[PDB]
Amino acid sequence: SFFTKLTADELWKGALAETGLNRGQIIGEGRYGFLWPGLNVPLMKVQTIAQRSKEEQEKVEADMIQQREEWDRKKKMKVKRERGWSGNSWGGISLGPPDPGPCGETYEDFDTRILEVRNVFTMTAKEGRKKSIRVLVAVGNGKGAAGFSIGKATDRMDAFRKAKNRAVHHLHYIERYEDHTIFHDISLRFKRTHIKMKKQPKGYGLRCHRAIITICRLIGIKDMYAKVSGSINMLSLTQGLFRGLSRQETHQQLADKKGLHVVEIREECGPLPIVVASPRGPLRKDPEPEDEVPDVKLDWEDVKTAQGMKRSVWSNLKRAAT
Amino acid sequence: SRYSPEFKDPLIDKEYYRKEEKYVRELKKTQLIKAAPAGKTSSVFEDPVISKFTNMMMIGGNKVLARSLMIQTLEAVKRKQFEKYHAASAEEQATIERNPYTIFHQALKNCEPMIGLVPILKGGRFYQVPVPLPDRRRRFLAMKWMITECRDKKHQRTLMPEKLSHKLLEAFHNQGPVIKRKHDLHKMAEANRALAHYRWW
Amino acid sequence: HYVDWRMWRDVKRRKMAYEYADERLRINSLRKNTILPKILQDVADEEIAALPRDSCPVRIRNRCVMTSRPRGVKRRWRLSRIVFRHLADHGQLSGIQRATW
Amino acid sequence: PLPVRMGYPVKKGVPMAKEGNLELLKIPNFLHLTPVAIKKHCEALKDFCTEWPAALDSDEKCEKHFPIEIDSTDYVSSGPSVRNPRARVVVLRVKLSSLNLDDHAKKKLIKLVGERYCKTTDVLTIKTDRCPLRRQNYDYAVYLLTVLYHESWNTEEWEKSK
Amino acid sequence: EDFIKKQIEEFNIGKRHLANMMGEDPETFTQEDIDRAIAYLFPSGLFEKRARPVMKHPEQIFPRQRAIQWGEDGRPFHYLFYTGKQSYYSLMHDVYGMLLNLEKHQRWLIKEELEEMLVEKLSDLDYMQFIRLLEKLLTSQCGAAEEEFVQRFRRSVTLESKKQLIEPVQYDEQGMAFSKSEGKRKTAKAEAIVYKHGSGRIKVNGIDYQLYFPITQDREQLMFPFHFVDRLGKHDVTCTVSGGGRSAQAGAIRLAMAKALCSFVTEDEVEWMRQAGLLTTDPRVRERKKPGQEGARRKFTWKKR
Amino acid sequence: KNRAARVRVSKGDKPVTYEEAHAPHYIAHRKGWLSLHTGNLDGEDHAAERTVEDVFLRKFMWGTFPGCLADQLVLKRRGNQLEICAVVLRQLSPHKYYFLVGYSETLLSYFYKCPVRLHLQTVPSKVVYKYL
RNA sequence: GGACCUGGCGGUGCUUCAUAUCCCUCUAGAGGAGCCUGUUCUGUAAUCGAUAAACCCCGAUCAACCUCACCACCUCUUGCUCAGCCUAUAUACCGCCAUCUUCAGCAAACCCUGAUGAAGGCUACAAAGUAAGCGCAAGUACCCACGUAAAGACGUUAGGUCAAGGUGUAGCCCAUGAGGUGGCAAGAAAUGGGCUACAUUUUCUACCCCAGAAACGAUAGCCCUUAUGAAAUAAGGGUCGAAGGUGGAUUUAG
Ligand SMILES: [Mg+2]
Ligand SMILES: [Mg+2]
Ligand SMILES: [Mg+2]
Ligand SMILES: [Mg+2]
Ligand SMILES: [Mg+2]
Ligand SMILES: [Mg+2]
Ligand SMILES: [Mg+2]
Repeated sequence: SFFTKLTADELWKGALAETGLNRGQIIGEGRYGFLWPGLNVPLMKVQTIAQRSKEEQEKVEADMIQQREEWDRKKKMKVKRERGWSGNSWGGISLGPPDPGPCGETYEDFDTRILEVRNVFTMTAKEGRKKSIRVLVAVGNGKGAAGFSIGKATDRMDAFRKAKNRAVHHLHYIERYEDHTIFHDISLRFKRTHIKMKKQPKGYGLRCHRAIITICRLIGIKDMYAKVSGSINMLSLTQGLFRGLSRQETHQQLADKKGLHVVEIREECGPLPIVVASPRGPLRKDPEPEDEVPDVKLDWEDVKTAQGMKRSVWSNLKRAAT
Repeated sequence: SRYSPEFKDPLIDKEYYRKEEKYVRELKKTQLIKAAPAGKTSSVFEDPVISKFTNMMMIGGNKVLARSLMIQTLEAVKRKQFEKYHAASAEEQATIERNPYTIFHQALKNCEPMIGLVPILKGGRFYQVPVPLPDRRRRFLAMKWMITECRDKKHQRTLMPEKLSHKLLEAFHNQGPVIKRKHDLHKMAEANRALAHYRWW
Repeated sequence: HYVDWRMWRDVKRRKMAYEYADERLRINSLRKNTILPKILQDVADEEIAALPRDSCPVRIRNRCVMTSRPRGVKRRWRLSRIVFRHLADHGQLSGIQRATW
Repeated sequence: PLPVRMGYPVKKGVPMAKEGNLELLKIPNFLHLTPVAIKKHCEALKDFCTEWPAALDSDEKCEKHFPIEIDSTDYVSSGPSVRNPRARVVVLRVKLSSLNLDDHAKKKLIKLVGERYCKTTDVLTIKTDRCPLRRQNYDYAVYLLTVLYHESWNTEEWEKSK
Repeated sequence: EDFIKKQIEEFNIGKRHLANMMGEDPETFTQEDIDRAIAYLFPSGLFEKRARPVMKHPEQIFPRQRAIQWGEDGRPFHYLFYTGKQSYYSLMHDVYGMLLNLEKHQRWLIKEELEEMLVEKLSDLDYMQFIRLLEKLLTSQCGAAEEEFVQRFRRSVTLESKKQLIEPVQYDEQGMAFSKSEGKRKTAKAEAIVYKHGSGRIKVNGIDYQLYFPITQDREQLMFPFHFVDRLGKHDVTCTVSGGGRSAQAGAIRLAMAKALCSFVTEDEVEWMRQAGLLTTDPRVRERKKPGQEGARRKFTWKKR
Repeated sequence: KNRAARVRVSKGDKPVTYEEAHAPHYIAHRKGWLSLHTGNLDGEDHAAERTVEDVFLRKFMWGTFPGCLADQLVLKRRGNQLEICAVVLRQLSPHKYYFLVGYSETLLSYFYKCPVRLHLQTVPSKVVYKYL
């Protein structure tokens, strides 16, 4: 019947079952070919109750069908999701720059790349298991400034957006040799992750953990080696890395501490002593006491490498640029 | 109830209004007050105990009948007393009280049990522990027991008011089923002397 | 274009009743007496029996107009206690308000 | 022109504004029939209105002059049809003392007419519910009354067996 | 603020229009009249009076806020801004200062009202503290200014319902003082006519009370108020009764009788009567039956099993 | 959990109108009746007939005016009249609306033998009461 | 495997409370009898659904035919419908409910503590929380501000319902569609909830509360009318005149 029918929204709801269509048709459109002065025909005036020919109506129908098909095609169109580490993982994939502040204060210089996405569950009283998303996000702009965050929420997008904002608010500065490197070799134990980073020359690339690479890129660090030992909790790794980058002396700082001149002597260049950082003020006339055979509790792996005793097949592998 | 907590209960006895007290009066004046319920009356003749008894008797909320029955019992008692006294036998003023109300009161007094048994579980078994009853409870027991005796059914075709009257008479000089029951209860209590330490109050 | 087959059947029955009602009434009148002969009465009864079923007024069942359901149907509105309720709640029946009481 | 705000206020807000409320629409409204307007209308309609004579208040004078009281109603429902049966009915309340032409017929009329005729106030009250139209019903009632009166006046032979 | 101002003007205009429309011609006319007009010509008829159609001066309608606590170039106006809930804090400080001054020298608000006064949202504990402070101040023994300040918060109540309203005395046909009064009880209305003087009996609907009431309890009830007074047999009464059953009717009559007596009995006696509870309409009436239950409160059986 | 007309709190996003945002228990209290006719008074006749008509009319209106009804209609009757108050969006051209309206009036009139004269209420957006 | 976090549970400790609720206490009931009507199990060629609290005079504000879906027999095929289906999925759903609820919480959006772990965020002489929004409350109805209605969010239970209506998906489409005639329900039993008693506070008659008699109970049928209706389920009258002679463990309501 007619009274047994009902509104569309309800029907749609019924169809969907997400609780455990009228674009194409124009207000004058008909199955039968007809032409009314108000709609379908020109606005009022031709002014007569005309009807379409069979052929014309058929043509119209065909056109409509074509339009529908086109729409369907449009709907069913894959957009190219950039491949972050692994296709089907929220790895190095980029979110856009973090949304602007309350007063204004835009962050168009900054870029946001994800580091992990975990579906964290919690058993609550009446609700049962609550599927929350937890996301580790980093922020950086090049130029040495960067930070990170652990936004968590019931939705993914929400989590991302919180996280980006958090990152924007919590930034470290990371001093760099030139644009391209760490000032020196770092050895930091964070909780149970050990990270051994080595300073390298230009054209070495970033040969470190994928996350570590991404973070470096974000920072502005362009080329260096890093070994990640112990556990590999992502959060621990990230935080530890950040700490390491914060706590490395500049050459200027060193100079200040010691007097003296921080003079680098390259093998690439000649014997020529290049002075990097001299002290802003006085100069200590007593030279450093070169107490020979210096006690530095040094790593075994490095020693092995130097010697050639260890030869793992997964070490010097040809990889894609960074 | 449809009276608010603002509303307080009405003190009815009119000898109270025939003279801290002043303060109380003032307070009352300041406050609102409940209406006087039906049975509790201004009259000189009203006896509260008797009213209570009548209420107890009442079944199916048909009060008038109950009242009538109560009246009849009293009448019967009076008649009995007169028989004992006036024409038949000697005019023994001392041994025969004629006031039925007084007799009733005496009976009630007699019927009061100064100990009662509470059931208390311990280990996994039920013990009948003796307890000192408050006066109100005792009073209730008195009347209720009497009423149940009257009801019995072993007395059969006999009407109520007569039977009740008889019971009252029996009570008056320490006889009858109610008194026996009371005595039995007492005996039981005595038997469970030792279980007074099971009680925690 | 009625709600279901039952509804249609009911409608048909109603129509039949409307068609043959007067005659039925007459026959009942003829029957229901102590006045006048027995043979005549018998004949009348026979005639009534012969007359087709569904023209019978008692086979007319009440349903809701909207949903074809036989029970919970208020005869004031001719709709079911579900449909009626639905109507009421949105506020599409004048007068009908919830009994706060 | 009025800035009327019609609706229940939101927890920390205002009653809903004038320019898009269903509630206002729902209200049956008296924007027409402003007192002045009403007065004007009345003035306009002082024609159509022949004032009634000095037959006086208290209903005594009227009774003396006009006996009989017919009084039929008529209901004004909504919707496309106007056919309401209840409207057709008519009663005819007439005072028996005001009839003033009966001696023995007073004794007979009452006998004839059972549940009608109140004794506290001598009022015959025939009610006509038979025919469909109102006017015809009224006519019937009138006729009924007249015939009844005639019957009362014209005594029969069998009467004597009292 | 601009918007509000605009609305004010618009409101005024609307009012003027309304005035023009209605028979009351002047542009100056009261709020009550306006309300009446609105009722007449937008008759909602809804039970919620807030949901009814209204138009007023929008300074009554809108809930105002403390707009702009800092000017241009930051710098908040009031010195206790960074506390938050600043006004309350300021008030507290002032109170403290006053107390100190006093020391050197030698009913209450409700939370909602306080909030309204201030503008800021205020918790219960804070309110309590404030009250305590006020109390302390009061205790102190103060000058006039302090008293005035205190009064700003403290608001009166009006105490009602203590006396019984004494009816007239009236004389009809002959010189006889006769008091009319009326009582209801349990769907049973009464109307008693007590005559002062005229010693004897009570007529209920013409019939004498002895015949109208066969039962002793009802008789007692009828007697009651007179007995209480002490003026037992000194008044004749005619009493129209209607509705309900026996006992209820009797109760109603008693109530009415009491009321009548109030008319010409000493005020102290009236007070006593009131205290004793025979001048108050008992609002105990048969409870509505519910559609889940067998009776008004008794429910159908195995709810637990 | 009774859940008849009352629209459900999912988030703070759902824009809801005043009639739509009020539960059935408010009908006399904070709301009004949409339809208005004598039938449901007592004693009085022809309620059932009216109800069906009312049901039809709203549906018809919805069909005619697609995405051009902001809120539910108000049906009124005065003897032999059938007035309608539709709150419409300012979406389509006025000419089209005009064309529609007359047609509706004629068609409805011919159906029910009752002079209809509906009056529209142009409002640019749905008048939000709550963001539920 | 270790150590946490959140929950759930503990015949888990302390403290404080349930004012018809947990006990003692009250009052009237059920369980014993006959019926009335539901369920189960049985019977039948013959529905379906609900089926611990939260089913069991429940969907039904009603099954003689109808209703109706069920079963037997006999027909119909563009068929009331631009078909139809009370066919399968309530574990696809909307809609409309139950439930804890006789309760006060649930929340977006921020911020902080956890070396930035799952998480947590209480101290007014205040130690880090702030909050729109929904709920309680407040307003409303009814005989008031009391009471009772109504209201009661998020979730719980894949709780109830495809047979109220609508519909996703999957099927039947000379049949799981449609129409006709007849029929189908009766208890060896078990159990739930009613009614009525078992008598003297009673039974009958008057009167509707001062009376006079008596020393019950009222089905089951049996016949006979009456009402209804095409057709007998109800109502009355005669007749008969069961069991029962205050109910066990237990449990229901106020
Ligand atoms: Mg892949
Ligand atoms: Mg509920
Ligand atoms: Mg079928
Ligand atoms: Mg409720
Ligand atoms: Mg509330
Ligand atoms: Mg299930
Ligand atoms: Mg199921």
